[PDB]
Amino acid sequence: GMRYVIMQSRDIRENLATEDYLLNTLSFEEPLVLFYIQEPCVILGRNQNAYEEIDLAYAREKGIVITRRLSGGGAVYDDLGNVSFSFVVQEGHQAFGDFKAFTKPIIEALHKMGATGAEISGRNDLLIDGKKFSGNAMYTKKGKMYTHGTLMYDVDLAEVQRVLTRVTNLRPYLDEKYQQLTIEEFRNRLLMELFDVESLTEIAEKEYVLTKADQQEIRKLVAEVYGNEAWIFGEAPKFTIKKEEKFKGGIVDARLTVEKGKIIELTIYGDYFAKKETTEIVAALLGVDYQYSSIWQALAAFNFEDYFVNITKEEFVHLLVD
Ligand SMILES: O=C(O)CCCC[C@@H]1CCSS1
Ligand SMILES: [Cl-]
Repeated sequence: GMRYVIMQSRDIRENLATEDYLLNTLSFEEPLVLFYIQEPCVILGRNQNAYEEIDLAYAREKGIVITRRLSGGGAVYDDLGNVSFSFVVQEGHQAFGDFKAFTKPIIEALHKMGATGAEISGRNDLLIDGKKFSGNAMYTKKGKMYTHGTLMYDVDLAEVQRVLTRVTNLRPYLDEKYQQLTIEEFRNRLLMELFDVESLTEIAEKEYVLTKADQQEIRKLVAEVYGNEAWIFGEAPKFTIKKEEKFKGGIVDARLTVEKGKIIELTIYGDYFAKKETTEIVAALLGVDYQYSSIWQALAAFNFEDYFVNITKEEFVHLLVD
């Protein structure tokens, strides 16, 4: 039943908007697989601090496009040596955070293309010979989700390290016949492995082609979100207290203003994954007494599996107040 979309743009902002738009107009009838390629860019996780993750002056110098995605996780640098994939599907009860199930077909395709021993590790990365060639993230909204990931074929690894504040390319591990492909050919071969065919003509009717009504709405998302300075960089947090810890589920970085024993301002940054927006947690804490019992009580009704995957409510409250 799956369909596919090959994005034509080389702009990360248009490609993310396309994914956003396709998730928001998905039918249960057909899940999608998306493939997209873009020019030098950095993509921030949903709750990351732009100013701490990127060397902005260097990105500015080199014309590296900065944006922010809807999924959690960390910062990624992409260039024309990367292809990104996305599985857009109806969310089953167990599905969110199950990177093993969602990356299985990519691993199997890569194994078939000669990259044997490729495996999932650190929960959301794909490794080969102990080295990361892919990071993955998930987003869900209203029972629909995507899992999207990078595949480093011929990324400039030096540039990755320079613009962000063990990794590897796939090319050396693939069979000889796949070792001198264009990034487009690499993408197309992956696609063919996923649908278990020899040529694209065997699945041309499974392509979904973006209409002009689609393109118009995507254009609006780029203006309002993915190219929007307010969305990308966010407002400066007002704070005198910073609490940062690494948990099983990633880093949480909390910035607080406390006055007369009450929380007046709170900003939460991190690279955790989440089904729901962190803004709801912040809204519940504003004006609350800055003490464990009062903070816990304010968050009593929240299911923390929804807000911070693999970080407990107790951990979070202790972070805020210890
Ligand atoms: O590994 C992480 O922590 C984040 C990975 C995010 C992958 C996204 C793919 C399409 S845009 S960036
Ligand atoms: Cl909980």
